[PDB]
Amino acid sequence: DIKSFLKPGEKTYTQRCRLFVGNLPTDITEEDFKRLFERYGEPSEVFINRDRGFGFIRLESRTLAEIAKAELDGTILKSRPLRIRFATHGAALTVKNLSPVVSNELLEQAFSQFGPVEKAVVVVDDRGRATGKGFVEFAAKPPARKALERCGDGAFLLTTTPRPVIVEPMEQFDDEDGLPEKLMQKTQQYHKEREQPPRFAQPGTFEFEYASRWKALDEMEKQQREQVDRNIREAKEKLEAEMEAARHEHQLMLM
Amino acid sequence: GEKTFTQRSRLFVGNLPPDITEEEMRKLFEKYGKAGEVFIHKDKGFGFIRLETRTLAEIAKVELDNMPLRGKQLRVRFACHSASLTVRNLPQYVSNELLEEAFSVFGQVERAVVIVDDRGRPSGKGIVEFSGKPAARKALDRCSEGSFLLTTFPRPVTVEPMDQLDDEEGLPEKLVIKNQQFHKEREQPPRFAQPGSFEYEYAMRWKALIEMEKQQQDQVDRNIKEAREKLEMEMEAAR
Repeated sequence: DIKSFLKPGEKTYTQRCRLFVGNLPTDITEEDFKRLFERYGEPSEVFINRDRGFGFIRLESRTLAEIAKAELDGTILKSRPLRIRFATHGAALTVKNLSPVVSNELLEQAFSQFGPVEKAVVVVDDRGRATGKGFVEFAAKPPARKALERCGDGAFLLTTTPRPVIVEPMEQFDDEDGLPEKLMQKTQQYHKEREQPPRFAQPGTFEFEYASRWKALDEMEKQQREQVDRNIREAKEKLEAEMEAARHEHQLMLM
Repeated sequence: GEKTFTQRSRLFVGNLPPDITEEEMRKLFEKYGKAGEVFIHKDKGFGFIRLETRTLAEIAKVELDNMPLRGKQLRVRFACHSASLTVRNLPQYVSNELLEEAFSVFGQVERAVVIVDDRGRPSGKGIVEFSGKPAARKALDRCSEGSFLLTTFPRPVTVEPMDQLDDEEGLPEKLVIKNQQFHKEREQPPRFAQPGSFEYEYAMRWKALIEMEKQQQDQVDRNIKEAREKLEMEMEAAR
């Protein structure tokens, strides 16, 4: 028997345990595919597209999936290196405008009204203070869509203070494979752009004069965005004062 | 085999007893094969240890996290890559290798990646991971003081320290500051504000302010895009 490596409170066989496996031999059988991952315990999902040379496998815990990926990624099968990556999460949402009293557990509890939640996290900075952002990953897409639609139409509240949660699909980006040089076409535009090597703009040159103008443009964008942040703080301060006055008004109307 | 003792097998060990030693740290991780560099931040209550492989670090982390040690409950996590930088305003034709080559002038680059969106299109952002903090500090100082150009196009890149956010452990209930304001805030459960109520009005006005921020930021995007397209024209005509 193999260890599960489940972490405290971790749900089993979640989408975070799902691995994409590419560049498989066309001779790949479902039994041989299972065999490759046998050391990582029982899988709950096993899919293989023999002709397309790819498959999916779901392991019990995030740790077993990290181990399987670390150990098997790049392994040579019938002269080809295997490509193993975590499967893109199909039901992940980003949450914004969270109160600092919202914990991972409260966010999970709140979002479970929409359907089963695999995980919910309140994001904290290096100091361990709430950023106001978080994420919610559902077991399936219909609950994620329900949470997206309902939180967009209505005002979903997690606390006494009617601070509404902002819900958006989680942005997915690859910071793993990126843009390899070998897959970049050596066109004339590539050549014109790659002609000059990485360098610091030389004082007294046309490059330096223009790079200083680009620095100026970056500085104008920073100023303008900070000016919007300022307008928003003034408006938020105004809204808070108006609502405290409106709270007193609402309460004083009642017998 | 893969390169061993990389930053991918480096663990953070927090809430250490004040009398912890480098040999005690090694003894704690002895079951998890050979250990490389051990570094303890004195009187801070935290330290680092490099294990040989990612498998060994994954196992040690799950098995040793929350372990009681002399009254303390240890916290074992994958260490945040300290010597990592975010690079913004990347020009076209920047490959991961060119990014590595570019930043290799400041010191030893462990890895560099050009971030691609969910459809493989470059985001204009990249990550540069150095082996040590002095090399990352050099890149930060030099790229702010000078104009660092990765390609022919004279638009310098912006290099910032990587924002280190704990999106793994986040804010557990046990760590939230408990006080009267906290209990007051938790008296109303998660719910949708009901149309007609004071809370619905307040929350809808709060959404309108969020929508105003969004509109104003989209206006700055449009102004800057226009400013950039004008500068590109002036630069091409002055060549």
